[PDB]
Amino acid sequence: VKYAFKSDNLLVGKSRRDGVKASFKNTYSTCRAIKGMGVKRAFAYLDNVLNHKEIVPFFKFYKGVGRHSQARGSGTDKGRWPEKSVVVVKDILKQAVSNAKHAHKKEEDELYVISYCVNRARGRRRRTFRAHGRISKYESQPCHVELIVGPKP
Amino acid sequence: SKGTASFGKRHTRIHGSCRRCGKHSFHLQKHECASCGYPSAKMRRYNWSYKSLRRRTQGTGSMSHMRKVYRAYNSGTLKANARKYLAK
Amino acid sequence: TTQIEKNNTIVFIVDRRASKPEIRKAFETVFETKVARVNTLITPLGLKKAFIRLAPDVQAMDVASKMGL
Amino acid sequence: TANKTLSRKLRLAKKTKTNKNIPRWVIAKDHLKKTWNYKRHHWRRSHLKL
Amino acid sequence: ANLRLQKRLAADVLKCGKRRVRFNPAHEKYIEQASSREAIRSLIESKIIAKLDIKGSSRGRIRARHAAKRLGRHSGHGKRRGTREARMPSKTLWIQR
RNA sequence: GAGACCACCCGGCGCGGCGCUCCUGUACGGCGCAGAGCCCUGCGAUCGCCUGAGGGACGCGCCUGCAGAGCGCGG
RNA sequence: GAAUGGACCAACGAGGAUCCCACUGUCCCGAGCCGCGCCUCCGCGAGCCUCCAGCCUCGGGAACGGGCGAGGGCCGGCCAGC
RNA sequence: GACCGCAGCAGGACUCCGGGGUCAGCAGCCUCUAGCGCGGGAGCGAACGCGGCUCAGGGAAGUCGGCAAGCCGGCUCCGUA
RNA sequence: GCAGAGGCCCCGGGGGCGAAGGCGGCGCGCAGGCCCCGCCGGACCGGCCUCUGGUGCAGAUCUCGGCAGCAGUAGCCGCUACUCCGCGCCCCGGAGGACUGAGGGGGAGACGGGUUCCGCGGCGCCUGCAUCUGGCCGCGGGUGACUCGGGCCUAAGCGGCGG
RNA sequence: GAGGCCCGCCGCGGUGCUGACGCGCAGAUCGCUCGUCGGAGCCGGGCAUGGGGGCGAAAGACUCAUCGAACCGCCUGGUAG
RNA sequence: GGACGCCCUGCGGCCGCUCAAAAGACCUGAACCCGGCCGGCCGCCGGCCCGCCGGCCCCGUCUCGAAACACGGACCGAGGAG
Repeated sequence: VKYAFKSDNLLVGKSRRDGVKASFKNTYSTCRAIKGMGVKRAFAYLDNVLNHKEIVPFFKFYKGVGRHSQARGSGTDKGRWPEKSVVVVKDILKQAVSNAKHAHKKEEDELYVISYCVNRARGRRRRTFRAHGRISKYESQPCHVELIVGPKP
Repeated sequence: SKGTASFGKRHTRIHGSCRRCGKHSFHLQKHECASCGYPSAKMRRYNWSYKSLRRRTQGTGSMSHMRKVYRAYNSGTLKANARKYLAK
Repeated sequence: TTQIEKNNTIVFIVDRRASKPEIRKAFETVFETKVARVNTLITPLGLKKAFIRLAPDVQAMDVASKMGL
Repeated sequence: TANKTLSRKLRLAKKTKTNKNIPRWVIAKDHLKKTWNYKRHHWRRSHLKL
Repeated sequence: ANLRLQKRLAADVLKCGKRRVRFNPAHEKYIEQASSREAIRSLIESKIIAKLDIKGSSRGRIRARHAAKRLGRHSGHGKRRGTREARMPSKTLWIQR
């Protein structure tokens, strides 16, 4: 059982990726901001963060993240534009958008993102080298992105 | 310059492969094997290390001849022995 | 194979123990040919490789053809 | 090192030919499940004869 | 399209350093297909592969100041940064005399 | 005019021109019977004139040119 | 206090003192200006520590409390400094 | 540029060949040949740091102490207790 | 209460008509603890009597394994440096602008490493950002001597000798 | 043209800054500033000296990140009011 | 040891398939820790409909005496001593 969301006859399109090589913290925020958006609006919004026109609000992991003007509306002064995460979240959304529309024969407007669970995953552990004969670590933080488009909220 | 610089002036081969024991234990300057004991006829066995003795001894190799002759003693090597003792 | 055509040389892996003269007699007796000089390198992987330049009268291309090289 | 010894060269040579991966057909024949040699060395980290 | 292997071969053929070697950018394909000293040599005849000159520094300013120095133009006590004995050893003049 | 980020204050901005004013100190080049002298009409560090010149500007005044006020997001 | 060496200083000395001429932000008394870090972004990403919890005043207490008695303050969430 | 220090460790590794100009110089400073663009980039131009400059008038009054910085300097010629 | 041993479990104890184990919820017991239910799980497990012990853990700067907050934080500040265009990656080609500056970030050897060299293909790792790059990975190859060096001879030294 | 002469490059040392760094570039590095630089000089290879022993222009220094007695195994799961 | 079809520039995703089961790189899969969705405003003990009143210092340990500005203790699992 890999998929957290239980549809129980909700006519949804679900696409996921496992151990995507991005930061868990940055991807989590991109998915949370996307939640509730129209599928088309989400595509435009994610293109805008890549173009720096719109910011991704950092509602959870915000310490050390800079306040910007673009995040004034979202209710959090803090925000960041995560480019690598945006590519992955758009790609995962694209597979869900196609899968719901092919499987449930639903027009793109009806589909809206409804669920966003992202779980931290096991990562590589490259060693770092420090002073006084110390060997440290540069462990990665991959995540399992699961994004589900759906009929209505 | 006690550590790194001192380790950087190392480019020599104190130890070399042993003739008898094939290990990097043969001192090139002293001409003796740290583990093998070569050029001594007797081999270096010290009961201070149980583990060192276990790392190289009988049973740590093919034991070719001994195995073949031990097997024969549970077969016809003993009959050959009896024939020799009596006449030939 | 280009060497067989312009240097008259067939390159053969031979036993490491074999000396230059021994490979001269062996190549001559096994391939029924006349040899001029054998240069030998021990491959980094411990194999003696021989470069036998055949005597001018014989052509290596024919000798190679008999072997199949 | 360019001035090496045949006896030293011979022992170093075996190491070069021995540092090889498990033949894929061997993995299939014995059903290995552990396809990594673990006795494979690398010139950057491993010090042979040390 | 790494043309590095072609560049290294071209340097030995031309008998010059890789920096001097220049390639006609138009013939990218025929250089990519090149893979041998001989193939590069055919390209050298077509003039697609060429070397530049050593572009050594000019000596014109130097050979003008040297000529003016023969007229005693740039020799003065401010110009001298070394002792007379260094500039003219006294042993040298006595041995000559 | 305000600033680490933000916020603040202001907005069809700005770009680059033109005048004004200012900074430095008389632009390249051309001209001379300048020029110590040397030597052939050649050479020459320099000096005077065209020149308080030219070059520069983030301050002002103006448009003379391009432009410039999101059915972008939210209520 | 006299080869447990005494006295003695030419010449030396990254040796230890004192003063003068010179010189200077050492200072009066600080000011402006470069580069690079910092800060913000993109991509990477540890260490160390960690009973819990992290506002004060006084009192009592292993006599110097974050917690205990009595007051007096305090949405919560962060940044740059310190 | 691969050795040795746990590293793709401003760490340490012995030789050989050594151009031009300014110079007393194999010094410093630029260059020919030859190599080459190094554990990444963008912005902003806060404090504070880290290196670097300058500072009116005074000048060590600063400090445990002139620490640090500044002065001086090349060459020629006088003049040297 | 644990884990084994000897017995018993009135037609011969409980089990694929679901064992042990795990997760939540009752019930009983002063409590140590027990029991049952639902769900997962997938083959073993007990109650009483007698016997045995390597028999119950909040600590020991405990051992080992996992992993949190700090924290998207500290940091990636040596070697003057890149730019445009090509299809363009930090690779490559042209064009610029630099740099190491002949006690070289040059070209070579002794040593030490031991194939790293080369060509072709690729990126799964590694290249502490990236990569289409590479010293990385797969495959296939590569070190030719009468004159150079070893060998040779002796040096400091070291062994060997009737004993 | 003499000198265990002087200045000074590389080298060889390491004085200050009490500088940088101090979870370091680094279990000793880096920057200037230095001491020396024909000598009692420096450097590479071979060799010799071995643990209460060596070696020491002496500092109980040095003997492989250990030294007022190395390191590895063992006695040893030494003993502790 | 993964039929097919759907798409995807492609990756990969999606369905499903095989099998009793995905058991899918592996039996069971606890604690710590974390992400979604939902539900509250919250340490313990007592009374009550349940967020209000009342009471509560951090254990272990030496110690005459510890909440101590004494010491050990981030967290959890397994092992751990008459």
